[PDB]
Amino acid sequence: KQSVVTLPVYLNFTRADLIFTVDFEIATKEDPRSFYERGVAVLCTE
Repeated sequence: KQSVVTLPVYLNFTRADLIFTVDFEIATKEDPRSFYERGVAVLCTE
């Protein structure tokens, strides 16, 4: 019920279908700005 990086989850590689969102913990020296710029996401099928 109750930094941090949020990543979309897509069903296939084309990223045309969004299922749900996942919040991940970022490492010490990494950058959420870079993570958002690089288009990091989660795919269900590949």
